[PDB]
Amino acid sequence: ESKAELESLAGKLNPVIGYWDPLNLADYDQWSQGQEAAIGFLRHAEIKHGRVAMAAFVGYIVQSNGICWPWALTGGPNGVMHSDILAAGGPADQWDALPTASKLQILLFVGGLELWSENSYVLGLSGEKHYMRGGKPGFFPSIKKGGIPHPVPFDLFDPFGLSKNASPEKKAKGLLAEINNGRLAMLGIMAFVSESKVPGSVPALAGKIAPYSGEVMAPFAASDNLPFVADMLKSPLF
Amino acid sequence: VSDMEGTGPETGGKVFDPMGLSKIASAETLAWYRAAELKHSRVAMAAVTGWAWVSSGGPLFPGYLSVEQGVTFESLGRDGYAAWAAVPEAGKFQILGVIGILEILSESAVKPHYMAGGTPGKVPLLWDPLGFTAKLSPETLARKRLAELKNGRLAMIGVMSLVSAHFIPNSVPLLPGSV
Amino acid sequence: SAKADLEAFAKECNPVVGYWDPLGLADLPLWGQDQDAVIGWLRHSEIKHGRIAMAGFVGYIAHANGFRFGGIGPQNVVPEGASAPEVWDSIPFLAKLQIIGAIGVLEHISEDKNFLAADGMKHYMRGGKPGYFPTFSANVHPMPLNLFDPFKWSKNASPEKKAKGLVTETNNGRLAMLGLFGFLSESKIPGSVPALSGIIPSYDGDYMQPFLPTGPDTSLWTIGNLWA
Amino acid sequence: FADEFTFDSKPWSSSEIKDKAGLEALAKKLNPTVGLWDPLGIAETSPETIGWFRHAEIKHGRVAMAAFVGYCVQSNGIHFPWNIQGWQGTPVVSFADIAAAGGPADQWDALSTPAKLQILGVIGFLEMWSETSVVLKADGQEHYVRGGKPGYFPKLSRSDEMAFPHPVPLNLWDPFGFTSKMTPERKEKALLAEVNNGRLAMIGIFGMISA
Ligand SMILES: CC(=O)O[C@H]1CC(C)(C)C(=C=C/C(C)=C/C=C/C(C)=C/C=C/C=C(C)/C=C/C=C(\C)C(=O)C[C@@]23O[C@]2(C)C[C@@H](O)CC3(C)C)[C@](C)(O)C1
Ligand SMILES: CC(=O)O[C@H]1CC(C)(C)C(=C=C/C(C)=C/C=C/C(C)=C/C=C/C=C(C)/C=C/C=C(\C)C(=O)C[C@@]23O[C@]2(C)C[C@@H](O)CC3(C)C)[C@](C)(O)C1
Ligand code: KC2
Ligand code: KC2
Ligand code: KC2
Ligand code: KC2
Ligand code: KC2
Ligand SMILES: CC1=C(C#C/C(C)=C/C=C/C(C)=C/C=C/C=C(C)/C=C/C=C(C)/C=C/[C@@]23O[C@]2(C)C[C@@H](O)CC3(C)C)C(C)(C)C[C@H](O)C1
Repeated sequence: ESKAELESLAGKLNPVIGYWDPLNLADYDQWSQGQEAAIGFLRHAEIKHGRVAMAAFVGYIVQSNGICWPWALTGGPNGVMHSDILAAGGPADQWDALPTASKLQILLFVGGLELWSENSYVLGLSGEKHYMRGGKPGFFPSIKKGGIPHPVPFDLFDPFGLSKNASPEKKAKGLLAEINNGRLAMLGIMAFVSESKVPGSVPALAGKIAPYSGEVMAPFAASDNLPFVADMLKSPLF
Repeated sequence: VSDMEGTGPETGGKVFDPMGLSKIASAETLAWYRAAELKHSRVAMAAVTGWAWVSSGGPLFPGYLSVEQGVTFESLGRDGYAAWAAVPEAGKFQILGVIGILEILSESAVKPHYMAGGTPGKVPLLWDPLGFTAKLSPETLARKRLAELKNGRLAMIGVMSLVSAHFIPNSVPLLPGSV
Repeated sequence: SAKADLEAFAKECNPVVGYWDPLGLADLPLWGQDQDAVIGWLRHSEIKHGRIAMAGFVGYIAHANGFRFGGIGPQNVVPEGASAPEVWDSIPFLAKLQIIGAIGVLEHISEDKNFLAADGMKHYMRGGKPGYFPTFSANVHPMPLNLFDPFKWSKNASPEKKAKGLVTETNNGRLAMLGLFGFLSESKIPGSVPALSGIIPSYDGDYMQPFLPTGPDTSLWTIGNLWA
Repeated sequence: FADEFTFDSKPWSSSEIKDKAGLEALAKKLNPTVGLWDPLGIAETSPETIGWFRHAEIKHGRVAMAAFVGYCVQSNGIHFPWNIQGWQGTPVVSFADIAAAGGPADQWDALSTPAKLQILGVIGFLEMWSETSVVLKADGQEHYVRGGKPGYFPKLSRSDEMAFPHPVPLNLWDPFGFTSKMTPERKEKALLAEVNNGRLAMIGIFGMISA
C-alpha cells in the first residue's frame, strides 16, 4: 500500500481518530525495500497478530473453563489424556505439560502454514502477490491450488465456502472488522497472560485467571528433553 | 584511497580513516596498507578458526605428532597457548620456515609487485588449487573480495579478543577466564 | 556577521542585558579559526551545556527524591534512600561505561559529516546551525526514531517559533546550569546556596571523576549470562 | 490528527473573547460592580491562553457546584438503597456502609478501589470526548483554545460517522430538553449565572473542605 491508503483505512477503522502512528513506523523504513514494502509488512504483522490473538483468546477461555476434549492426546497403554493435560494446571501449564512431540508438531504445522503463506509462487498461483510486493496484506493462499501431491479436502480460509459469493463491500467491511477485533484481542490475550504471571496487573480479572510460574514466552518446558532446553530454562526472568 | 575497495555499508559508503593515515599515503603506501590488511585478515581468519576448533571440542587430529619423543595430538591439550608451548620446537621452526618460504615466494615470484604497481594480496600458489573461483564474473569476485576483507577484519578482532582473554584474564566477555 | 547574529540573539535572550561578553570569548581565536567558526563553537557549547544541565536537574529530582524503573537493571544495586551523588556511584561500572559510551556515540553522530550532510546541514563551525543534532538517516542499520523530536511534534512549526524556542533553550539552559551546580556546590561547600541549607546532603567524593568509586561489578543479566 | 498536534497557534475565526476588551465586556456582564479584576494580568495573553482560562474557570464551576451539592447530600445522609458490590462472587458492601464510614471524604475513602477507578475512567472519557476537536467539528464548534465556546460538551447520542458502535440513549447536558428553547440570549444569561454561582460554589466547597 501507500501512506495515503493506510490513512484512508485508518479513517475507515475509526473515523474519529483516522491515522494513529505516533512512532511514524510507516515512515520507518525497515528491510530497505521502500515505504510500500514496509507498510505491507506492518499490515500483515497487525493482521496476523490479530488473528492469532483472537484465536488464542477463545482457546484460553475454552481451556481455562475445563472444556478439554473427550479423546486422548498421546497413544499407548500409558498415554497423556487431554484430561491430564487439563489437570496439569492453568492453560499455560497445560501447554507446558503437553508432550514434546505435541509441542513440536503444533509449532511446525504452524510453521508450514507460515512458509506456505510467505512463498510467492503459491501466492501468484492463487492470485495476488507477496504482501510487501503489492499483494493483499493479509491473505493465506490456497493449499489446494498450490498443487500439493495429494488432494486436500479443504483450504485454510473458508473451508466450507460460507463467505463464498460475498459482496465486495462486505469483504472490505469484514477486513476492517478483522483488524479492529484483532487489535482488541491482542490486549485481551496479553491481559490474560499478564494476570496469570503478575497478579493484580489487570484489575478487573482478580482471582479468575490461574497462576503460572514458568515463562509464558518459552514454548518448551523442563519436560521437553531437546538440545539446550534445560540449559535455557536454568536461569529464569521476570 | 576512495577507489581502493573495502568500503561498504558498515562505514556508510565512505572510507574509515579518522586519524588521516590515508592522507599521508601515496599509491605505493596505500598498496602496502591494503596488502598488510589482506595478509593480516587471512592470518586472523585461519587463527580464529583453528583456535575455535581446537578449544571448542571438535575432533582433533588422530594419531601421533612425534612417534619418537612421545608427543600426541590428544596429549597437546585444547588450550591454544599451551598447545603451541607443548608442540616440539622442531615443529614450530618448521611451520615458521615454511611460512617464511611462502612469504618470500609471494614477494619475489609475483613479478609485478603490489608496491611496484600490482595487485595487493595475490599470493599465486596458495589460492584455489581446485579452480573453484575460476568462472566467477568480476562483479561477484569483487563482492567476494570485499567479503574476505570484512570477515578477516572481524577475525583480527576475534583473535585479539582471544589473546586478551588469555593474557589479561576475565577481559573479554564470552571467553572463559583461562583462555 | 556571526558576531552581529550573536548580539541580536543576546538581545532576544534578554533586551535589558543584551550582549554580555565580559571576556571577549566571541573574539577569542580558538584553534586559530575565524570569528564565525569560534562563535559557532561557543554557541554549540552553550546550548550543549544548557541541554545537559536541564536534563541533569530533572534527573537530580528523579534520583534523589526516588524515581526508578522496575525489573532487572542497574536500579537494583543502588541502595534505597541513596542520594543523587550516590546513585551514579552505586550503579555498576558497566552501566557507567555504557552510559558515557552511548552519550559519546550521540556526540559522534552529532559532529559526523555523514549524518549532517545526509540531513543537508554542515558542521556548526563550518556555516551550520549551532546546536543541531542530525537525524539518523546515514546510520548503517535503519533507525526507528531520531533524537530531536522523535515523534515529530514540530514537523510543522513556524521558523519564528523555532527561533523563539532556541532563545528559550539558551536562557533555560543557563538557569538550569546555575541550579544544577547549586545542588553540587551545596554538598562540597555548605552554606553556599542559602535556600538549599539542610536539603542537599554532604558528599565526600570527587564529582568530576566519573569512575570513582568504580561501583559494584555485578552481572545483572539472567537469561544467557554465559559471561560470568 | 498528527497534522493538528502542532503545540502552537493557528488563527482564530470566531467571536469568542481573545483580548482584554472582550474580557472586560464579559466581566461587566457577569457583574457590573467588580468589572475585570485581574491583578496577575492574565488577560495580557494570547487568544488560546484566554480561551484556556475561560474553559478552566467554567469546568471548575461545573465540578465545584456538583461537589457542593454532593457534599450537602452526603452530609444529610441520603444514601442509596442498593448494594455497591457482591454480584460476581465478591464481598458485599452497601451504600449504607459507605455512609456510616464517616464524612463524605471518609465515604470516598471507604469506596472500593476499582469503583474509584471506574468513576475516574468515566470522568476521563467525558473529558476526552470534550477535548476531541473532530467531534466538535462534526458538531458545530471547535476546541475552546482554538476559537470554540468554552464549556460545550459534545453530544454523546448521534448517528453520524463519528458515532459510537452501539447507540447511546441520551447526552450529558440537557438529556430531555429541559433547556428546550431558551431565547437566543437567555442562554447567555444562564451562562453568566453559571459563571457566578460557579465561583460562589467554588468558594463554598473549598470552605466546607477546610472546615
Ligand atoms: C560480547 C563479546 O565480547 O563477545 C566476544 C565473543 C565473540 C563474538 C565470539 C568474539 C569473537 C570472535 C569472532 C566473532 C571472530 C570471527 C572470526 C571470523 C569472521 C573468521 C573467519 C574465517 C574464515 C575462513 C577460514 C574462511 C575460509 C574460506 C575459504 C577457504 C573460501 O572462501 C573458499 C571459497 O569461498 C570461495 C572464495 C569461493 C567459493 O566458490 C567457495 C569456496 C569454498 C571455494 C569477540 C571479539 O571476542 C567478542
Ligand atoms: C526488565 C523487566 O523485567 O522489567 C519488568 C518491570 C516492568 C517493565 C515494570 C514490567 C511491567 C509492566 C508493563 C510493561 C505494563 C504494561 C501495560 C500495558 C501495555 C497496558 C496497556 C493497556 C491498554 C489499554 C487498556 C488499551 C485499551 C484500548 C482500547 C479500548 C482499544 O483498543 C480501542 C481501539 O484500538 C481499537 C480496538 C481499534 C480501533 O477500532 C479503535 C481504537 C483505536 C480506539 C514487567 C513486565 O514486569 C517487566
Ligand atoms: C499440528 C497438527 C498436527 C498435524 C498436521 C499432524 C499430522 C500427522 C500426520 C500427517 C502428516 C501423521 C502421519 C501423524 C502421526 C502421528 N501424530 Mg500428529 N499431527 C499433528 C499434531 C499432533 C499432536 C499434538 C500429536 C500427534 C501425535 C501423533 C502420533 C503419535 C501418537 C502416539 O504417541 O501414540 C502419530 C503416529 C501425538 C504424539 O505423541 O506424537 C508423537 C500427539 O500428541 N500429532 N500426525
Ligand atoms: C484466526 C483466524 C482468523 C480469524 C479469527 C478471522 C476473523 C475474521 C473476522 C472476525 C472478527 C472477520 C469479520 C473476518 C473477515 C474476513 N477474513 Mg478473516 N479471520 C482469520 C483468518 C483469515 C485468513 C487467513 C483470511 C481471512 C480473510 C478474510 C476475509 C476475506 C476477504 C476477501 O475475500 O477479500 C474477510 C472478509 C481472507 C482474506 O483474503 O483477507 C484479506 C484470508 O486470507 N481471515 N475475519
Ligand atoms: C536534554 C536536552 C534538551 C533540552 C532540555 C531541550 C530544551 C529545549 C527547550 C526548553 C526550554 C526549548 C524551548 C527547546 C527548543 C528547541 N530545541 Mg531543544 N532541548 C534539548 C535537546 C535538543 C536537541 C538534541 C535539539 C533541540 C533542538 C531544538 C530546537 C530547534 C528546532 C529547529 O530549528 O528545527 C528548538 C526550537 C534541535 C535543533 O536543531 O536545535 C538547534 C535539536 O536537534 N533540542 N529545546
Ligand atoms: C544508553 C545506553 C546503552 C546503550 C545504547 C546500550 C547498548 C547496548 C548494545 C548495543 C547494541 C548491546 C549489545 C548491549 C549489551 C549489554 N548491555 Mg548495554 N547499553 C546501554 C546501557 C546499559 C546499561 C546501563 C547496562 C547495559 C548492560 C548490558 C549488558 C550486560 C549485562 C550483564 O552483564 O549483566 C549487555 C550484554 C548492563 C550491564 O553491563 O550490567 C552489569 C547494564 O546494567 N547497557 N548494550
Ligand atoms: C454538573 C455539572 C453542571 C452544572 C452544575 C451546571 C449548572 C448550570 C447552571 C446553574 C444553575 C446554569 C444556569 C447552567 C447553564 C448552562 N449550562 Mg451548565 N452545568 C453543568 C454542566 C454543563 C455541561 C456539560 C454543559 C453545560 C452547558 C450550559 C449552557 C449552555 C447551553 C448552550 O448554549 O448550548 C447553559 C446555558 C453547555 C455549554 O455549552 O456550556 C458552555 C454544556 O455543554 N452545563 N449550567
Ligand atoms: C461474575 C460472573 C458473571 C457475570 C457477569 C456480568 C455479565 C456482569 C455485568 C456487569 C455489568 C453489565 C455492569 C455494568 C455497569 C454499568 C454502569 C455502572 C453504568 C453507568 C452508567 C452511567 C452512570 C450513565 C450515565 C448516562 O447514561 C445516562 C444515564 C444518560 C446519558 O444521556 C448520559 C450518561 C452517559 C452520563 C456470571 C455471568 C454470572 C458468571 C461468570 O462465571 C462470572
